[PDB]
Amino acid sequence: ETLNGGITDMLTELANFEKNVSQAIHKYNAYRKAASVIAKYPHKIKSGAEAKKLPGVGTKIAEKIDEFLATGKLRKLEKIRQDDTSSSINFLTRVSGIGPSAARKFVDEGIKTLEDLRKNEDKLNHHQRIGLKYFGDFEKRIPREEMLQMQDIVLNEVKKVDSEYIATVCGSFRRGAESSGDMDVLLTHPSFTSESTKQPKLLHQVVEQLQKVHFITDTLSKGETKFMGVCQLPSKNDEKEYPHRRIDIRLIPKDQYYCGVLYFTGSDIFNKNMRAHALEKGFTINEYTIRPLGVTGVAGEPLPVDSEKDIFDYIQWKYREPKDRSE
DNA sequence: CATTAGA
DNA sequence: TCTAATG
Ligand SMILES: [K+]
Ligand SMILES: [K+]
Repeated sequence: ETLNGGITDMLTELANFEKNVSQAIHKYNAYRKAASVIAKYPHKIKSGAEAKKLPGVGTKIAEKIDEFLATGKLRKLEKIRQDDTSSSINFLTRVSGIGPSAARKFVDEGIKTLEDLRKNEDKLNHHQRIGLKYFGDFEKRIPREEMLQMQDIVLNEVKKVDSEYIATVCGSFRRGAESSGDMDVLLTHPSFTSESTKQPKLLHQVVEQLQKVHFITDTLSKGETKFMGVCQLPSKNDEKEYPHRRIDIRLIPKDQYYCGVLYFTGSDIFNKNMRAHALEKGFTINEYTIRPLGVTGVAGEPLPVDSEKDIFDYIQWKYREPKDRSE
């Protein structure tokens, strides 16, 4: 957590690189397990050699460890850090809709900047054009104070369209968080569960509402169960307009709501932790259900859930307010 | 880890 | 169809 920290940081820097700038999925996967294992190790690694006794720790890596232990640096790391191409990749990647593959290609063509990207909108797809368009706004945090005004509008049209819907704004927002990155709305309907052959409209209806009123301004991607867009709080009585925000709305079989909701509410650790416990408590949890364990090794059969509580009950735990679902 | 765009 | 990008 801190005794092996530099090594873990150097290492991830190393990996992240192979992965993006190069297409070394392997080296990349290598750096990570190592970074991973060196991270658990209970003592201060004093040399490659010592490191080396580890699993995943090759001669290539141990070598890196000495140079880093020896001198507080690493050339390779220094060289990469300097590398204009590699840097360019790292950058274009911040555009929404540009992932490594497009970054490389773009650089290849000589588009290494925001401005480059502009001159060439034509070389970009709708998602990328949008991500381009709101490069700033998308990088900006979402103050809870706004999170509350957005949730508010959302639940209102939801309800307007059909009173039968149930929406929940998940994430750190739901767990308290002073600010968030984007909003995550989990949606559901009774008239939609596991079997009941969809109702694509179910999703459409609402997206259409939100738009109708200018809450939704763009569409990054609209499917029949997952809509990914951009929204904006009505810019008041002037002098202050609001930054464009990313929003994701997703349909869900009413019979799977609470688990999904449970889950997406995190935290990553609270989850993992609760989950680890359901195992002891003779269960299995995951994004959609909760199944009882059968001694033979495994088992099936989804227990029925009507609330975040059912799940709790089941593993015989203390209901934890989202607020304190931190870990 | 599953859903969407796209070519 | 595959492959990329998001979350
Ligand atoms: K080893
Ligand atoms: K990106």
